[PDB]
Amino acid sequence: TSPSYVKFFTQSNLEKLPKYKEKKAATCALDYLIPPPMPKQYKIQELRKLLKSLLLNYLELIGVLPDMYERKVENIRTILVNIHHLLNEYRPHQSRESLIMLLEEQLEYKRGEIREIEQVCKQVHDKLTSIQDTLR
Amino acid sequence: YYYYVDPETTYTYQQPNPLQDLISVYGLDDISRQVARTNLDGTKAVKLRKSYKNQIADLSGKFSTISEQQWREQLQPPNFDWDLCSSVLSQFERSYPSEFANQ
Amino acid sequence: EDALRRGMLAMASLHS
Amino acid sequence: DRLTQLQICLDQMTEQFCATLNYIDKNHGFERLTVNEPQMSDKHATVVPPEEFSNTIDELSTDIILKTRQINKLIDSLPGVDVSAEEQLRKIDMLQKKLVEVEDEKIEAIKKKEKLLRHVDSLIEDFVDGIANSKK
Amino acid sequence: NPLPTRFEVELEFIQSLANIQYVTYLLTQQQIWKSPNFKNYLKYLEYWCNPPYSQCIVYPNCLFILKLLNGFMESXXXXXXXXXXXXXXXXXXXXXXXX
Repeated sequence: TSPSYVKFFTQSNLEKLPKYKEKKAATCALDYLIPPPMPKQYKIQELRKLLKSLLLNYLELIGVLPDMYERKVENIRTILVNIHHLLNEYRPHQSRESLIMLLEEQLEYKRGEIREIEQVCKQVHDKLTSIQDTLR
Repeated sequence: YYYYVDPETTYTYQQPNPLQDLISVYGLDDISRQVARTNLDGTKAVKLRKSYKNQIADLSGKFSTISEQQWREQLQPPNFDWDLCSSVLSQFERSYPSEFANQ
Repeated sequence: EDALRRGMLAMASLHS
Repeated sequence: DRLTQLQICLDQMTEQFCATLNYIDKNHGFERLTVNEPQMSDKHATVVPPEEFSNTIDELSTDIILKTRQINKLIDSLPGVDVSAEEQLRKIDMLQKKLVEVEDEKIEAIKKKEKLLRHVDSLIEDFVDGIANSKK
Repeated sequence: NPLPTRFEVELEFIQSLANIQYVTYLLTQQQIWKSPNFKNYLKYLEYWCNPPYSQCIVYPNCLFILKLLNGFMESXXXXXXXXXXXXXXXXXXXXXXXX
């Protein structure tokens, strides 16, 4: 259903709201009308390493099979998790980079429009001059 | 690198190594010579009945192939009375019973 | 419709 | 794009880690030991010849290497990341300034082109007045 | 979890407007439209579209759908019937873009 606060939104309370704002600026339904407050190089050098280790574990997992394999698969799990950590470090950085790209594109577009109209105007002027050079 | 030969131990090849002729390792070659489909000479070592007819053939009489585990589930010496049993079996009259084959 | 009954809309619209 | 390719390549690395062992753990061959190799009952054994099995081992062993080289090419093809963020923020601000300036320049160019178009218009009404005062 | 807060209650309620069937259930009523209370509440819930209240909005649709309904209550069954077909055309594309 709908929240209970809706029962405090009558036209009379809306008529009493401005003076309650001016009075409170200097507990009730009019407080229900007031909105609530707001609550209170890099990793690329390691990724390679991790990658190189992953294969090295896979070989082990191949070379075991016996009941020893279990122990090995544990280590493998840890490696994969590490990979995920570094990618987490790539989540916000790439976002900012994307913003950069967008802005640059905007700049280029801006100049392109003007350039188009410019060349058109030039052509027009030349054409008229030609006609002039044929009469006198 | 990390997790690279970290369990420093000689996890040797499994002691019952299948790379070895395990039949010859565990000495199961004699029973193999006894129960295999092919004899050591070369002829077919089959001709074994699907039932235990050879061992009832070691006995004598007609034996049509027709409990024990339940006894194994619930396992000291039983009782017996000699005079009462001898008095019980002392009754069999010489008259023939009903119809049952002597096959 | 599950996040409302499992969140706070059910209880907030039920205690009154 | 650049962030998704890493996750795709990783999931492919795991799917190859499993699929590479799946074929060998299901289809393989026996060994002659010292007497014979093939058993009389080969209904559920589906023994494959050692040629296609060896070639399959080579292919499954090659695909992981190809995908790994693709991972190396991708981590080397990613844009230049930095350990700090003041560079990125600075770039963003600069791009904003360039956007404002190029917008203003666009405005000026549009104005000038408008003026020229007004002039050549003026010429055209001159001609129209000419022929109008002429033929009739 | 402990007792809720009016901020989270109003937040989850305005975020519930992203669902199409829920808005359909809210509009196909007969009691909440007799008195000018639910309309003034929906018009009151327009503070989430402005910062810093917009920093907690997870679904961008619920806000704009709210502005549509507040845009429609100013000026019965038929129009209420009219909106969901169109929004239905819009949904799946975004769903494709999400995951």
